[PDB]
Amino acid sequence: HHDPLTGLPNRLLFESRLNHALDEAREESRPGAVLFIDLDRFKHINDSLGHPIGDLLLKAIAERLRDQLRDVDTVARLGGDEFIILLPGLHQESDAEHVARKLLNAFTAPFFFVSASVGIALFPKDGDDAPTLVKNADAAMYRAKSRGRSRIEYYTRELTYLATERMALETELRRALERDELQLYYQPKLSLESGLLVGAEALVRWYHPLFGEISPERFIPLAEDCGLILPLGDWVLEHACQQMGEWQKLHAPFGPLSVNLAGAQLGQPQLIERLEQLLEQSGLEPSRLQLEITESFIMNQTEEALAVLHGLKRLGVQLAIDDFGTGYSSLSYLKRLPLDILKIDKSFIRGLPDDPHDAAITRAIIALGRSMQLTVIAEGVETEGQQSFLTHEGCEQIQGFVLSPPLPAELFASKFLKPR
Amino acid sequence: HHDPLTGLPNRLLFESRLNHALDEAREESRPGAVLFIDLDRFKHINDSLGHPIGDLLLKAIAERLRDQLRDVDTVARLGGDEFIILLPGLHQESDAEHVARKLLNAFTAPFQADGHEFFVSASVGIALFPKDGDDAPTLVKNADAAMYRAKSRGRSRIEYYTRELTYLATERMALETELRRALERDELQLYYQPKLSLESGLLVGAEALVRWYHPLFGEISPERFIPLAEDCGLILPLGDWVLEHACQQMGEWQKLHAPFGPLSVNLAGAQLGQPQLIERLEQLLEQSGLEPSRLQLEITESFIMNQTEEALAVLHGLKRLGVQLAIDDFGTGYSSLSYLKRLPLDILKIDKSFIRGLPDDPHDAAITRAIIALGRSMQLTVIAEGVETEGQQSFLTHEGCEQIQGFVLSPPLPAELFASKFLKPR
Ligand SMILES: Nc1nc2c(ncn2[C@@H]2O[C@H](COP(=O)(O)OP(=O)(O)OP(=O)(O)O)[C@@H](O)[C@H]2O)c(=O)[nH]1
Ligand SMILES: Nc1nc2c(ncn2[C@@H]2O[C@H](COP(=O)(O)OP(=O)(O)OP(=O)(O)O)[C@@H](O)[C@H]2O)c(=O)[nH]1
Ligand SMILES: [Ca+2]
Ligand SMILES: [Ca+2]
Ligand SMILES: [Ca+2]
Ligand SMILES: [Ca+2]
Ligand SMILES: [Ca+2]
Repeated sequence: HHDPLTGLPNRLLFESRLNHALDEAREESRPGAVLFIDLDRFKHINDSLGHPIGDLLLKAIAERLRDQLRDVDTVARLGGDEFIILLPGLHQESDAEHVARKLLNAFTAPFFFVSASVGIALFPKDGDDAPTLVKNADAAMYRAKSRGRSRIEYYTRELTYLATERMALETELRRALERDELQLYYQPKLSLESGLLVGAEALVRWYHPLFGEISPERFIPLAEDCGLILPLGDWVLEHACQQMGEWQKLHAPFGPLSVNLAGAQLGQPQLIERLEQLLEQSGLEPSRLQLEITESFIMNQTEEALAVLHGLKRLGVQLAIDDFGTGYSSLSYLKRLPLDILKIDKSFIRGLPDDPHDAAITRAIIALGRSMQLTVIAEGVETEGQQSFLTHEGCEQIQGFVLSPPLPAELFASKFLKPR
Repeated sequence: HHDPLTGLPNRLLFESRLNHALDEAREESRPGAVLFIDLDRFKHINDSLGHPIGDLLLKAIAERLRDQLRDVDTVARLGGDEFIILLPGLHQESDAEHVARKLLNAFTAPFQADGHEFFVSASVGIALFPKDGDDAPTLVKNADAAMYRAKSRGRSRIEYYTRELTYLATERMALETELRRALERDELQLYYQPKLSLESGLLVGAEALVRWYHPLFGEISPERFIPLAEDCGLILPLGDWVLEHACQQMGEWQKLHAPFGPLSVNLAGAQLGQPQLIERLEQLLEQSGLEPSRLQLEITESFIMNQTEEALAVLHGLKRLGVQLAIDDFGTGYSSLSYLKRLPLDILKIDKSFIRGLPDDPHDAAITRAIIALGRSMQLTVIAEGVETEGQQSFLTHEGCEQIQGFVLSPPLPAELFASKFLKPR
């Protein structure tokens, strides 16, 4: 009746408790919460460290989850790396919030560091029976996966379908290449000192007849999830290289071409040798290619990236840290990284210049970047006012809608490139 | 001859069965084991659920351990929340390890008391015979020490005996009593370290640092006795003592000498958890006739970046009083630039690790140069800590570091000596 490994109640027992909780709810109009907790990227840990460590980490997390709740509450392992939590007898519906953060914050400390995404389903608001509530909380949890990770999300009518949609995309992504469904769009970069074009970024567009245009931000995670990141990443790299190689012949220089590089790709053994090859074929000087690695990966409290990163520098490729400013980071480790560029996350820029918090952190990032001799570029710049603000504050480069949204090669060349 | 409540054999009966086993062990030349099991944080269980439940829990625990062992094996209640176990016949010492874990995993599942089920844990010490002793008392003693070791190296764990374990266990107990006494007899002492400004060259304040000398043990370092306090629940009493005395002295100094900057005091993580902190702090200031502006509370980064929603609201409350807030040991590990701004900080203290390498080390320079730029941008009074050499102070000045603190200025001084060395008349 209890999970042997963790000693926690099983799915069955839980649903018995939830029923009593539901009776309690309708008898004494006292709302409740069902939280679904799934661990962030646990396979990589099982492979990286082996079951021995895994089975242990689960026991540890189990305990720490219990130590965060009251005796009235219930914590169960639902199977796999998934814990379902029952908060009955909430005085107010908003209480589930404070208890959610506690649970999420239990993971901030170490155990070996792991993370988890939480989905909240309130009752009876979001369901009046066990299967429905469990099903919804899960759907919420998936939305936390959808929106980055290591976060909590609430259930909303729509996001049950959004969850099953993402699942569908994973299988279709396998056919993406066979069908001519992948494209590269290009976005210009602007330096504020001068008024000149200083480079561009390649973005991956995936089209599907059922689901329409899929966004790059949502595309890569999917490719990672279904283990196609390598094959797809290679396709993206090569086509980026090809495009730059072509432009070098039919158009005047505008700087380097930028591309997102997934951690999984950084983990490959033949990457550096692969890139050499690709750069040679297109007749490209290595520095003409810029690889963007997202901060959250680099700052996973495990400096496994250094080794490879230096190789890429010895190759001559430019390295940029992407989506910087959010979450946790290490200043010590930030300097040890051979980076040329630091990209300011959109979130902080979208608020410029009105919001003082965003403005405050933008300055901090700007000043931090110059101290560590890194070129600072702001991404998501949407208004002339933001550009002006960033210009005074001494941001070096901008990228976003003020200049141009992503464009197809032809339109991009047509609009921004000159002859030579 | 049996524990009434649990139905388990008491220590007298256990002793005879241990003695008999020892006899067989000598002749037959066979190894054995005595295991000491002490429930983990069971006081909290009684506090939150009450004896009636705790008794049922003990009864439940006792019965589950019984099931985990052979017939030749015997489980006994030594007394309180402590159980003791004997493994008479072992093929080899390796076998004891195996049996120890069995008993651990028995605490994995929760235990059933009335309607509910609660999880309890335990620490386990192991003593082998005749390796670790050939008589009952020393085997129990040594097995107990290992339990205390398991108790100190963490919990819900197992530990084997080692020659040095007994002393460590007693010392830890002694230091507790001595701390408890010192705290209760005002036998701790505050030392004071000056802070200088590089922008001017005049005093900018001072830090109050807790010291503890004991003739029998000598100077007990804070690194040693603060965890002790945290472990045996004396940190709240300690922090309160530190605050009051830190205030008193400053107040007294407000009258006697002239204003020389504010006084900084470290605020342990748990002190922030105190619900009455703000109420209590205000009184402390009022009593000493100290403007809140005169007092600064230093809080370690590692803790503040681990903070919750309850912590940020308090930090505001502390500012509402007018006291200054400072982030201590800054830049070492992983932190959040986003969360750093939302804090109403006034001061930023650069960790001693980055400043002790100045200026020869290239990395430590880059980071120190970064932290200054960071603090400046956020409008935070940046201050170097642990400044030892002149070359280090030089560097910090050419790199725009506002304030400074360390041996280069002066080591922590006793009150009289401080007042006589850095303090001028009202
Ligand atoms: N060590 C251990 N691993 C388990 C256990 N149960 C499930 N897992 C692992 O948990 C992983 C589940 O991964 P998913 O939830 O599919 O995806 P993920 O790798 O966690 O990454 P996300 O998609 O971010 O959740 C699998 O690799 C399982 O082998 C267990 O009892 N012990
Ligand atoms: N209900 C009940 N409680 C008992 C009995 N005997 C001892 N206890 C409790 O067991 C607790 C023993 O606490 P300690 O061993 O001093 O420390 P702890 O709180 O267990 O924490 P540790 O440092 O991990 O041992 C006390 O709070 C006692 O009240 C008993 O017969 N019945
Ligand atoms: Ca998972
Ligand atoms: Ca899962
Ligand atoms: Ca990017
Ligand atoms: Ca105990
Ligand atoms: Ca300090």
